[PDB]
Amino acid sequence: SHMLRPVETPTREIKKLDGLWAFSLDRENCGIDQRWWESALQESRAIAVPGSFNDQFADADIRNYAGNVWYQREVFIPKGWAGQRIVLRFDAVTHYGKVWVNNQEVMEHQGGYTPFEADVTPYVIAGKSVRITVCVNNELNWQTIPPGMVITDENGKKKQSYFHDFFNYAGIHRSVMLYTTPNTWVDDITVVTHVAQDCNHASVDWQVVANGDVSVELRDADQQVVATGQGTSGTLQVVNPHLWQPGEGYLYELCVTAKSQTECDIYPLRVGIRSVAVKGEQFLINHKPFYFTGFGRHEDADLRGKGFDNVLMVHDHALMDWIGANSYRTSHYPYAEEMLDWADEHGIVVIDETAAVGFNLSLGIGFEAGNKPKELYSEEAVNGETQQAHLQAIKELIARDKNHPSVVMWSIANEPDTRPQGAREYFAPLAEATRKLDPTRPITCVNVMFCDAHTDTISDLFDVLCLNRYYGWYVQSGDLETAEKVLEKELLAWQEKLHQPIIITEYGVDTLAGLHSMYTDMWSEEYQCAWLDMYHRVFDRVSAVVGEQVWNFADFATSQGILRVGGNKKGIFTRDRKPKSAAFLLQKRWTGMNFGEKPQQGG
Amino acid sequence: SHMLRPVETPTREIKKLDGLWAFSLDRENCGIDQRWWESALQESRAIAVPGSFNDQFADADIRNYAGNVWYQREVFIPKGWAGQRIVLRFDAVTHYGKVWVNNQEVMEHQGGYTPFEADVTPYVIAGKSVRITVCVNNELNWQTIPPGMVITDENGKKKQSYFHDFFNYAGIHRSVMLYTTPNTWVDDITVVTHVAQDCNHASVDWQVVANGDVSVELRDADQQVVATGQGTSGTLQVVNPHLWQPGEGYLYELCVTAKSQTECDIYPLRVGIRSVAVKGEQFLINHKPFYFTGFGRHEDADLRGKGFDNVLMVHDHALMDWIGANSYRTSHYPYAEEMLDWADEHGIVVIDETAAVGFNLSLGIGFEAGNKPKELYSEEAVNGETQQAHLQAIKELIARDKNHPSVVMWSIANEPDTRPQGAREYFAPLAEATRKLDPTRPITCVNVMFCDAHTDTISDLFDVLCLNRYYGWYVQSGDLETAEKVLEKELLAWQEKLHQPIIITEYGVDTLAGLHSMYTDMWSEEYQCAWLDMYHRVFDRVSAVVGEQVWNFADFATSQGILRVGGNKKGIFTRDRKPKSAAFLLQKRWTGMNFGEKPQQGG
Ligand SMILES: COc1cccc(NC(=S)N(CCO)Cc2cc3cc(C)c(C)cc3[nH]c2=O)c1
Ligand SMILES: COc1cccc(NC(=S)N(CCO)Cc2cc3cc(C)c(C)cc3[nH]c2=O)c1
Repeated sequence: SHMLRPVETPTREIKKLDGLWAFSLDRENCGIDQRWWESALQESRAIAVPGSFNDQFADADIRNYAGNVWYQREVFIPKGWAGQRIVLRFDAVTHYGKVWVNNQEVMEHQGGYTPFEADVTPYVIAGKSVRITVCVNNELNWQTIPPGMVITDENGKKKQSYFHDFFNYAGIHRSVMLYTTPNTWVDDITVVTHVAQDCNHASVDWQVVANGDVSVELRDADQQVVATGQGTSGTLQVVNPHLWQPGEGYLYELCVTAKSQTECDIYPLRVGIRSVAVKGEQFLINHKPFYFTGFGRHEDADLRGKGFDNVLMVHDHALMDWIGANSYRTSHYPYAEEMLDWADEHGIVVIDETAAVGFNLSLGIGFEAGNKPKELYSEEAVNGETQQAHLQAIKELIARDKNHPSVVMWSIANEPDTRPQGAREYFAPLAEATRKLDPTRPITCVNVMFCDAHTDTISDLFDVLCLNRYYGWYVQSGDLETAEKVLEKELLAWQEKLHQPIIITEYGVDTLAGLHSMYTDMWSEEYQCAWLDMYHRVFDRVSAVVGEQVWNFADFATSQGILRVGGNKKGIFTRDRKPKSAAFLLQKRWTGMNFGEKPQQGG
Repeated sequence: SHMLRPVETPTREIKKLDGLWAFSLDRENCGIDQRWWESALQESRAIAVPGSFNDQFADADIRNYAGNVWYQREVFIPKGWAGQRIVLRFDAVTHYGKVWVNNQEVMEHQGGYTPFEADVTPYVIAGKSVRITVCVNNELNWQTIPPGMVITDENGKKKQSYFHDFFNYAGIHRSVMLYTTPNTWVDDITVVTHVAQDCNHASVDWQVVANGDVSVELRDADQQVVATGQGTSGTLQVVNPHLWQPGEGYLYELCVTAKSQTECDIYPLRVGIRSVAVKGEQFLINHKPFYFTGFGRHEDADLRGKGFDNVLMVHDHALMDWIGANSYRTSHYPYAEEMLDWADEHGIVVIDETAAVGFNLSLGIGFEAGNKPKELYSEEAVNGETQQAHLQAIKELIARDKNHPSVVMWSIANEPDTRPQGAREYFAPLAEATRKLDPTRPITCVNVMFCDAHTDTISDLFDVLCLNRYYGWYVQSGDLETAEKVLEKELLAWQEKLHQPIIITEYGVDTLAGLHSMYTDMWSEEYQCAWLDMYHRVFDRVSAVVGEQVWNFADFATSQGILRVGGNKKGIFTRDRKPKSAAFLLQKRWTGMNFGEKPQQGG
């Protein structure tokens, strides 16, 4: 369906993020049968929203729980909301939600990183209290967007396994809200900026609408009406403009009016005049040779999970700004939109990514019981549904982020195994369909190191080359000397194979803060520094390398294992954001360069 | 008396350092009355020598023990030792030892950092076993060289307090040995190298001798006899030579022969042709403008105490060599001679220091019960004995180290309070007497920051200016900005006051390895780096500054207190010798310079 980011004019919101809700586990899965949502959850306790449920209670049994949990809370609908449109919206519900307003089932959602909403006017009465009950599921299976497998034990209980690193946080991770609309209402919008050698340029509106006529007006930074359009379906305004750029990120505001003889609906959609596409081995934003810096990130932090948080947000960006990141990627799931609004506002370049992670079964590291399906693409394991579920996941992200100028690229998935058979048959359609959803931006699929330049059957189908590489770490462990060869050899081997522009979307080594070594070896701070030094030395000797993003901005939490010391320790910063000695090395390189500019194959 | 470093030709040793001795505490102090040394200590256990007794057992009760402890062990005297001179030697016994060979009291010593020996021939029989019993005392009082105070509690037990930082380790910290001499024997030697504008030069022998005639011969590096002298009392040989220098440290060997008609005694005394003295604001070794780098060190390490250790020794020097130290100081006590032999051999410059530390009562940091004597120099507190005990401590160090070329300076004490009254009356005699013991080297007394350039009543009496300064740390805590002013202001204020050459013998900040901060504040690694940066920026803007030695090479152990987090954390390295991020900053500065060379008031 249609997603529009709420803002506040002929519409206003009660955020329900007001944190404390009633909470409970349903270890018997008797909750739907016993119709829990008709009265107050019993045996509950306070929980905060937004945040993951897992770590709020310091309890392993809750942390590793799998199945359904219940959220409940009450809330007076504002008196002024008349006969108006009342709309309940969740920015995310991690993995799956079902919603009961008093007794009315109003909503259902699968996907954990994108919004869903419903018109609730008929079971609500403005000026009165209404119960809100949410049922939340955190289970993953094969047609799910990260896939996974729930093993039920003989003894009654579930237990989740899956194929990615990062830990399976679940819950209401983002803002909920009740919001208000006129019965005339904008409900969809799309916008495209074309650029021309940097002198002048044009933007297209298209806009689905609740019944009404659209006056479309584009405003200055200073609110001077410099673009006007008529029509409820389409326009193009060719004004000679001020562009969205990386150092600075200028933005226009396109108000959107939908009219009836009774009503009016007014919408400001921030807009960045920017063009994105690839030319040969170059990446082009406003027809310029960019160079990417920054990291893969996660939504992870002590206590809250992947739960959204303003302070955290403000601090991390301060940190990225300081250290010279111009860009980052939404590692392995759609992030809360606020990050993107900030990126636009601040001109930060974003490779936007779907939750399609862990399609891979070789990854890995198993001393344990094998199964585990034999064929990756099978009706058993990655199947028809799964391509369809996956398709739907790509719609939504694009539905949400097409209008965010900061997004210069889409990412279809991260590290799928492309050595098994259906791997090109699975990936070709979605690659086509992606561009049929948005042809304004290039599209990639992020590449695991064992589908290497001679074995990977999928890369031509995409526009840019996104590599995750560990050459001294998982292989050649500890050996910078031979690691540098393999890496360059393999970067050159990609350059000729595909003659595409190359970005390393993951390069990094586990490092324990405070571990220091005169022998400069694995897990030491010094080693991280030497290893990043080297990867760097090597992108300076390759023309096709136009992007660099460090494995992890900060240490995050993982599934429990032998290869993870209390989590992934590959952060430049610790989880509480204290900088490892490598923050200061990246500091120099990233602020020493010219903005958006590769070195002189040296410096 | 006379000290000569054993080496092995007409003399040979059984080191008795063979570690495991029998050990016990004497909590009743009934040990001498009950004549423990007549039979095997009872209720004993194995202990290793050399090492401190305190930490070998992981026991707090033994670690904090005060009083007498007993060492005992047996050892066959070598058959070949005939009617020869048999000589028992201890390189150190920390604080005080008394020694019983079977029942014969052979020895007594107060001082913990210098050798003492005795002729044991008459109570020993070559080819047989003999008991060795040592009584060791670790108590400090006012006439002791570090001074201190033992409070006996009402309940029966002692408890030591004292006035220095470093922890009161005690025990047999260095090699013991039985050694052999002919009845003709060299027993004393002294040597002085004069240098002349770098073309040619002369060395004086003087030598006390067991009865016999001395042939004195100086050899090449390659054992070619290039200097010869006759006389059992004095010579000078003027040969045109190859000098002892800091980068490289060349050495000659002067054999020493003492003759009888029955016997011959042969002694090689390594000799470095080098001149040391001050000229104006310059420090001169072989008439050159030196610049000092390196640290204050301690004899401290996990498990062993201040006990000597070859591996430790080899590793630390590797570390100093790597990081650019050309020099160091024997912080607050005479070190094991092996360090000095190594320094000569490797050309490393050494400010040699006595155990005279803690003369100061203002230092400090007391929330607790005051007393504590009112007048520092009094018959109560630092008194006539104390100047005499102190005098004796200076003899011995000079007795031991006069022949070590690596020692370019003597240090009389460290951080005494010179604001109370007797402070110039106490210090003037020893300053005079020092030069009457060795006029070949300059002499200093190390200066605490609160006897500052306007208040310190003692500095003219010495040759070089040795300052310990903490300007952002103990005062101006955390404030590099104002700390830099005070420091420079106070360095200039010294330069004019005395127009002597200045060395900072202590500059450093407590730093926890692994503590990282974006705010670059106290106890963080980054702070240490900024603070050392700054002290440095400031010696580059002062002409009189010709020496820099970092507070601590590595973290050491201290007395328990509120200001010490498991010890002094001011090491560039942790106690297990892992480098803090500041090892790499000092690295650059120390190897970036020209050898022995201050920068161009810049670089
Ligand atoms: C199931 O969730 C978990 C749990 C714990 C660890 C991981 N590891 C992950 S995601 N990575 C991917 C790094 O981008 C490490 C990894 C690399 C790897 C490389 C090669 C060349 C081979 C042959 C096998 C490999 N196996 C691996 O596991 C995943
Ligand atoms: C008794 O054994 C201990 C136990 C614990 C700590 C110490 N501290 C020592 S030796 N230092 C000397 C540093 O070279 C720190 C120290 C500095 C200081 C400076 C000023 C200006 C004043 C007024 C008072 C001060 N007091 C101090 O204690 C000694």
